[PDB]
Amino acid sequence: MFRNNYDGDTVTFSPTGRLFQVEYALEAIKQGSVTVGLRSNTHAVLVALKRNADELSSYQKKIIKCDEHMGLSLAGLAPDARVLSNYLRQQCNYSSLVFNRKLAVERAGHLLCDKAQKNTQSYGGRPYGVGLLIIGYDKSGAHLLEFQPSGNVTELYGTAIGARSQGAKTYLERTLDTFIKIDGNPDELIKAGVEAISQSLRDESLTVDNLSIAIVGKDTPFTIYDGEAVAKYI
Amino acid sequence: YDSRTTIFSPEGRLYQVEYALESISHAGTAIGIMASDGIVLAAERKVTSTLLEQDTSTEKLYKLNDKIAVAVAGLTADAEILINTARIHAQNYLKTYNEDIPVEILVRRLSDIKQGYTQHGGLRPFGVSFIYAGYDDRYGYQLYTSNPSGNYTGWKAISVGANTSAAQTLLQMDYKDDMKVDDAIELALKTLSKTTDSSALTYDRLEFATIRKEVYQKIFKPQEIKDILVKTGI
Amino acid sequence: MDIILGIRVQDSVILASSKAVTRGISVDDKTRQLSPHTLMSFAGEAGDTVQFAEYIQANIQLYSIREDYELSPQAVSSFVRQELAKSIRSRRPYQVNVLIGGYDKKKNKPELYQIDYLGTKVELPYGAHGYSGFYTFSLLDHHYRPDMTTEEGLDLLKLCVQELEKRMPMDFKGVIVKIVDKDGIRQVDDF
Amino acid sequence: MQAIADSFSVTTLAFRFQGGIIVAVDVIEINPFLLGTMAGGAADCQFWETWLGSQCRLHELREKERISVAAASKILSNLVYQYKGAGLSMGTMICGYTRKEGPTIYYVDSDGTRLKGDIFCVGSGQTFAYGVLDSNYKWDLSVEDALYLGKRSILAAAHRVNLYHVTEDGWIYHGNH
Amino acid sequence: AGLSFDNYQRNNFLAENSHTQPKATSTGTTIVGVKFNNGVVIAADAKLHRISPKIWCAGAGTAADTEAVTQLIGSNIELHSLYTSREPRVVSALQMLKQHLFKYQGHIGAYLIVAGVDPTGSHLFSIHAHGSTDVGYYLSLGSGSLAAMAVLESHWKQDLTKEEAIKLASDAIQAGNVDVCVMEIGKDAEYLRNYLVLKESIVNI
Amino acid sequence: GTILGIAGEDFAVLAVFDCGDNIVMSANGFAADGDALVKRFKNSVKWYHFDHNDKKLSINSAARNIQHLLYGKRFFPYYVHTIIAGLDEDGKGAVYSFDPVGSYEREQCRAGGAAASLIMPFLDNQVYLSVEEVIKLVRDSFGLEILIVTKDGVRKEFYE
Amino acid sequence: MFLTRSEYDRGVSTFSPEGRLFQVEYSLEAIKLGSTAIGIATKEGVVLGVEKRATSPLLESDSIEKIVEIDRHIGCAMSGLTADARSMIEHARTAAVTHNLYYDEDINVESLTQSVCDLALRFGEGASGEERLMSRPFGVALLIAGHDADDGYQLFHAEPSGTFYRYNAKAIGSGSEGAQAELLNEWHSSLTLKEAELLVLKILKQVMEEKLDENNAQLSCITKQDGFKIYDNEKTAELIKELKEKEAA
Amino acid sequence: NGGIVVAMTGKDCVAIACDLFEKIFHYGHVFLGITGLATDVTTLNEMFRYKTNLYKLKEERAIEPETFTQLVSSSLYERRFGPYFVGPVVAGINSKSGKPFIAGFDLIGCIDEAKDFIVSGTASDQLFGMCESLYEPNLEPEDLFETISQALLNAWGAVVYIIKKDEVVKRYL
Amino acid sequence: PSLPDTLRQQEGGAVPLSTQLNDRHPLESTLKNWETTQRQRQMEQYRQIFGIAEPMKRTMEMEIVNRTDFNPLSTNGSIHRDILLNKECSIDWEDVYPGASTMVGDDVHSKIEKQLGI
Amino acid sequence: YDRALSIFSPDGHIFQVEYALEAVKRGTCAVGVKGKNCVVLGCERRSTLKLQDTRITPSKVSKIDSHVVLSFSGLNADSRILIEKARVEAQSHRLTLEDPVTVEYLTRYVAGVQQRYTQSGGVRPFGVSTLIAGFDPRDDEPKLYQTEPSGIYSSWSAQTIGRNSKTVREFLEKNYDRKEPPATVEECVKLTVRSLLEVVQTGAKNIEITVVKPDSDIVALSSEEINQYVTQIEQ
Repeated sequence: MFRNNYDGDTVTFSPTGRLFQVEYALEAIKQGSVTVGLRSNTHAVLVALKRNADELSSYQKKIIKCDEHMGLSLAGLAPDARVLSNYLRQQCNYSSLVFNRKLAVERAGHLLCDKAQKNTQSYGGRPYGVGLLIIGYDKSGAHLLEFQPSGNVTELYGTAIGARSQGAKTYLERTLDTFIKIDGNPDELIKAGVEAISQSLRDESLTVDNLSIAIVGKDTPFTIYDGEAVAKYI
Repeated sequence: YDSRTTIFSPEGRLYQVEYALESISHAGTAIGIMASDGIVLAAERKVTSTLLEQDTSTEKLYKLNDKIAVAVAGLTADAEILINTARIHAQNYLKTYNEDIPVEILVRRLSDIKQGYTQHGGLRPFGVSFIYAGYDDRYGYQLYTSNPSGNYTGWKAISVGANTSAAQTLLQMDYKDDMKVDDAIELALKTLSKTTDSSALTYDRLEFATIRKEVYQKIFKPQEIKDILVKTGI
Repeated sequence: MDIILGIRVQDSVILASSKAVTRGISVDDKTRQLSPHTLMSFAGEAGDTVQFAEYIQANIQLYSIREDYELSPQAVSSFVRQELAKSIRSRRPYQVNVLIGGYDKKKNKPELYQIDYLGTKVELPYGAHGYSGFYTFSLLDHHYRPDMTTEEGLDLLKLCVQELEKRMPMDFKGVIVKIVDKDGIRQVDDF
Repeated sequence: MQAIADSFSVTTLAFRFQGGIIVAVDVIEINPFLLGTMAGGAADCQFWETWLGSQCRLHELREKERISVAAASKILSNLVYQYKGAGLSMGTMICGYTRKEGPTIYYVDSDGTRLKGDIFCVGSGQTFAYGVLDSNYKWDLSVEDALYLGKRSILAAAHRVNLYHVTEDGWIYHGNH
Repeated sequence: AGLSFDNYQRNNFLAENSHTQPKATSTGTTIVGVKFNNGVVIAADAKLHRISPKIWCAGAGTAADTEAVTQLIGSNIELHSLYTSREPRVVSALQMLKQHLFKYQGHIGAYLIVAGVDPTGSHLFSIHAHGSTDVGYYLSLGSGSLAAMAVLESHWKQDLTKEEAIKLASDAIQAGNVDVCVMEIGKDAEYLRNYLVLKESIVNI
Repeated sequence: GTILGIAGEDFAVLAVFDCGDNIVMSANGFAADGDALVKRFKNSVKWYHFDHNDKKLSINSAARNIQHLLYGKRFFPYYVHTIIAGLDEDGKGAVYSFDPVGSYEREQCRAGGAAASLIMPFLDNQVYLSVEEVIKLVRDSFGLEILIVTKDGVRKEFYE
Repeated sequence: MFLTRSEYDRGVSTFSPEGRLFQVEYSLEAIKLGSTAIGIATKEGVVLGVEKRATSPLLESDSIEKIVEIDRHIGCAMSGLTADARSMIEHARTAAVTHNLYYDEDINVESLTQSVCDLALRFGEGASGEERLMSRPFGVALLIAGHDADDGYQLFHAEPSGTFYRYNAKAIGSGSEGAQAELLNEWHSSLTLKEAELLVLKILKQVMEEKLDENNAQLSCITKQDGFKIYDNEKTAELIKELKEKEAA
Repeated sequence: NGGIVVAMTGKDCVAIACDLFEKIFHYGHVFLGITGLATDVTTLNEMFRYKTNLYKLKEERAIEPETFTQLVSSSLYERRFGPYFVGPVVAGINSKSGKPFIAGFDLIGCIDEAKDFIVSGTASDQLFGMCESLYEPNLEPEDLFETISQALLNAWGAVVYIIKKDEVVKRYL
Repeated sequence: PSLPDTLRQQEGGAVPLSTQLNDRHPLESTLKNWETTQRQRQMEQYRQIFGIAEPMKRTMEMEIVNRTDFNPLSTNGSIHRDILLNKECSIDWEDVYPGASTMVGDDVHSKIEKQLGI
Repeated sequence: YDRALSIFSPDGHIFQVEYALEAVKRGTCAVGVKGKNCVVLGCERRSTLKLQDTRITPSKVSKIDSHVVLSFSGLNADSRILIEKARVEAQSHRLTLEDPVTVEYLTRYVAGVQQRYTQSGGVRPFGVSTLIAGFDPRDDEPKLYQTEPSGIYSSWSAQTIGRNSKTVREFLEKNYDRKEPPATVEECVKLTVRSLLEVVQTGAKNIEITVVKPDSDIVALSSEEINQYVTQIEQ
């Protein structure tokens, strides 16, 4: 009721101090498909459930690589996912070329966060409606950043975002004491992620096509598995 | 659908421009008659009082150029700027082509200026309408009217402003093609006397000008208007 | 060589210009029809002059279409002068000379104007540019008379070109001739 | 707002005849129908080849129609005129055949001066080719007669080769003889 | 807008093509300004340009350039005085002239002496082309500057009265007609000029 | 300095930067201009992969791109001779060369620099070739770095 | 708990509860008003046809712009507000020719579709960080068909949402419901181009408003040799006659 | 081009003459003579016709000679870096006061507030000296015409405007 | 096309050609944008002295004034723009001489298209 | 969903452009008919008040170039400006390119101008639908196009716009044999006059006819009374 009078734009607080137009953007993630990321000191893994428009269509690209050392997975709005992914890839290229330096994941997270924030104050623009998981390995060690459209970037051992993400997140909370200790086995880490995502499925169980996995770590540059390559993990 | 000039109403008509057309209907009646040997402009001065300078106070008739003049009905403030631009354009044409601007080209330019104001949201429509009168070698004496809507038409004899309908009917009843200027003067005075809301139409209530005979045009000082009014028996 | 000649006579304006000279060519140029009763002959720097002439043609055709009425040769000449001055404001002057011949058809008189490279226009009974100037003037100053008919003007132009072809050490290429009358623009056959 | 703050935060021969146009070179394929021939440095020609081809392709796609030789020639003329005095080394011949204008040849000078013509020659040996062609060339000679005339003139210029032939269907074969 | 540059190329082409460009006028040889006990006196060999009723200026170099820039900045100072509702002071004129002549980088060939009296006191300055400036009790500009400056230095003394100031200024100009303006604190500025038929036709109006 | 390039049956040798996609190029002349061109070309290659789903380049596409890079300054050109070594779409070894104005040509072998006038005939007076004898031929022609490109990838080595 | 008007429908900048961005949702509703367009890819080619949807018999149906060429190897049909389709097609053609100029290779269909979608994405921030160019999303959805030496025959549906899907067979515009439902039943990997044409004609006949005729429907196909080529009225009439003979009885 | 223009004043009358394409123009009772490039004199004629027409329309009054002098000076200072190749000369009589007025300019706009006579253009010094030897103050209009015509003849074809306050006589020599 | 529109821009037409424009009075390149350069330098000075906020406010005010002041019939300059620049009581030649196409490119709609970037 | 151009209606319509089209229908009728080798443009001119200056006004069908003609319907003020932009484009094309404007190119440019003014909410779209007809240069195939405030354009054998479009278009649909269009110029003019008389209550004085012919030939008829007599007597 009264919310209807104050959620017209992201430039107006409600009498309770809430900023509804960005809470809606954060709720936009729930429309997207579930994606899962988990971390170990030697490798970091992403698992994403791809959605297809119809049985005659090819699946969406849930996972994007920005550099040989870092990649990301995203859920939410496609028009905003495109913008943020392109911006992060451009900044990785800028860091690698102009500074001869690999973009540190910690720096990249805040550099993307600063772009995300500006949209939540100026009129005309709207908050990005996409939450994406930056994943990479750098000099400081493995990394996994859950970026939210409110401009919040947080270091997580593992997380899940998208529709029905609560089951995967609860499984990750229940097995954090375990999946961190894998520390060297990529196959077992990807397997653990695969159980984690499997908790989030109501229908359309995992298949060689709808499932997609990525991994990066000490020895492995960011590599994406799909098709027959992921048949062993299902 | 009338708060901004850029909305077509469901009926498909611009309320903000029809309101402007209504505005000029409140201004003092301007009238122009075309004769075989010249044109005559008359206008009933709107704002008047014993203290106002009746001489050197040309409120209705303006000189755009030698062999061209305009009687303006509506907001004189807009009339001043439009007439300034008209003078500048006429002198630009003279400077470029070394020939006095044909009146139709001037009328077309001013009508396009007035229309452009009806089309951009940041500009309200001009609240004036002109009775152009001038002489040029292409068609000799000719007389045009132009509305806030930016359209114009050529008229043998037309009245603009307050109580336009009665004056137009009288002109239609009395006009003849083969008149002389010395008769168009009497016709214009008679029509204004029959159209005025005042009881007498004194010499100070009236403003007058004529283009005749290479072509002289005289904007009448109050003395000759006073003489002429009694000359025709008003 | 680039030479343009113009003679204003009782009923016509005879504009003539030498054919374009270029390696291995066969086929007019140095002339642009601005309207049914006025045409603009030009000479001078290659590229720049033709680019200016086409722009002037475009403007005059735009005016003709806009009003459905023909711009007078006096007005056309004034506009060409004004545009040439505008063009030369920003850049180095480029060698160009223009002869705007036309029949006004409102005063019913033939008028001819020459515009130099600096944008100065002079109404003329006759004119020339380039190597034609010195020799032709020596003849036109004696033979020209405004009462001569168009045929007499053509005879005088033929004499002028006959004189130039002797003065020019090169085997001269001849000149095209165009006439503008009350009946419109025309091109001659024997030149 | 914040955007404001962020800014402050920190020899060739060509002639036209009844059977089309013969192009003899000691050649540029703008289109299956448009046949250019560019003299000058290897850099300018190889770049403005692609640029003019792109322009003509855009025109063809937008208009769904054949681009006239006059239109392409004036496009190139305007382009090189904007660079007049900048140091372009061009001498260019744009030849093509289209029903709207038949066979036509346009030559573009380095300064942008565009000329129509029935015959054109360029190179060191242009004079001999022109002097042998002008003695026998005429509009109503046959396609085989045209090719023989091109052979004689160009082989004479070489003595003192690819022979393109462009028609309504476009340039038909390289004509390497 | 402003000074155009619309025919620089054409004028250069005319100059190389032997079309002699008409020469711009110059404002004479010498200028001298002398500060004295109760005000300042400015003299010139051309005119003494007025910036403000009690702020006057003498211009060396091109006559048009000085008559334009001094006139423009007098217009600026009149607007400023009206704006602040108080008398304008010579330091403002100096600053405005400095910035203006620096903006055009000396292409405006104006060499100026600015003298006046104001609520702060009497002032005397010199402005060269391209903005350089200096201050002093006595000054001289122009071709004949050296002899006039020598006369000033050999005769100038502290507390000399108006008559001596006028005498010294006129003598220095002579050593370089003569017009001098003398301004006193609290009194009107005193301008002292030159102190030392085949056929007939009728046309309409 | 001087640079030399050789094109073989299934390999190429350039006597330098590796830009990926089996593309190795070098520029000789004003060192600053050459280094700037190298950086810009690498940036262009990465942007190519970025916009075009990481599709591998071809020596011809890279050559055209570098032609556009060079010709973008036709009227104030970089004063550097540039050459490329790699494999073409047909699997043949391929070498392309460039000049300040942006020329465009393919060559089986070319040398660019002051010593080209001597190196070019020194090879020609005694020069199919397998991978090792192209190296020995370069050694006879000639510290100095050699980058050899083959279907299996790019290998970098250093010699005299 | 009182019924009140809801403002989230207006403006592309407004999220509603649950994060549904409607102005782009309503943009895809304008697609349904457009004429039906069908596309069917196969191992030996891709064929796409369109309902011409002539407003009146006086309109010259032979001069309607439903299918357009972008390059010798790429073509695309369109539906919806053709005013925006012209701008999208102009951008696509410019991008294709620019790529051919800069890289001396045919533009990959995926790259061209990405460029067109990036243009469609401009009602907000662009893919390359470009400032917004238009106040509203395109009311046009066009499917792009082409061939590349690596990907082969492929078909993409480019939406005004800034997203595309590689479709084996896709129908857009009016009657997308039944057309797509029948495509799911009909399409198979062994669908040769000869029967792909007849299948497209069958779909259009099943879903068109009036009797299928060569002057109210047209076809186009992509091939390595032929390239993008619209079928002549005689050719489409022959195909329609073959359909009538074969699918009847 | 470059014909010499000479202006001269008597009692309640001024006379302006030029060598002889007309080089003397009038914008009411104020006469402007322009010696220099043909293109620049034509351009100045057009420009000042434009400016004075606008002035008359806005003021309902013809521009007085001194106001016109200031106008031409300020219009010539524009293009300070591109100056016209012209030495103009203005002559006229104030409608209200009747005082004769003549002034000359440099190409940039410096005004020579002459009291007796003005010359400009090629051979400036010769005709200047001839006028100095020939001129006398407060001449009658016909004597003024004779003096100015004699000055021109000593330096054919020429046009001289003999200007009263209310009527102007234009004569060809 | 990529080529410039030689007609709608007027100014002599195709002549002058672009390459020929590269020969100017030395003071041309400076005064052509003097006001913008001086304001940029002043804004940088404020950014250094008064922090990022002061330039932000100063430029936001000017942008709001410029965006909402559209008057195609005149170029006299908005009254408030003078106050914001502290030009309310000063003159310069750019104000005294503000500085003509008759048939193309002069009408109001060209200015509307320019303003709205439409 | 009709207060701005930028808002889609829930059913996919942009109601503002539809209101602009409704504004088009407010203008007087204008009809065009393609002959086999000629094109006829007809216009219903308003019954002039007895004091209008007939000698100079009005003429509704205006030529954009030597070979192209642009009739219209809707706001006259907007039309006078769209026509001027079309003329400027025609001359600019004749300048930059050698060939005159293709009729299709000119109508596409006009449609772009109309579309461009629809792209932002700050401008009223041109409430006029032009009816461009003519022949391609050095060609003999008649061409006719219509443009709309939405920016849409289409080619028509015979089309009508403006007031009472339905009555005229219905008449044309049942009387124009597209399989064999009228051949003789006067036959096409008779068909056009018949189409207008179905809506124009007044005699020929209210009908304006202009015939465009190949090779840049245009003539505005002033003798339709003869054609009107034949149609009326036959009726």
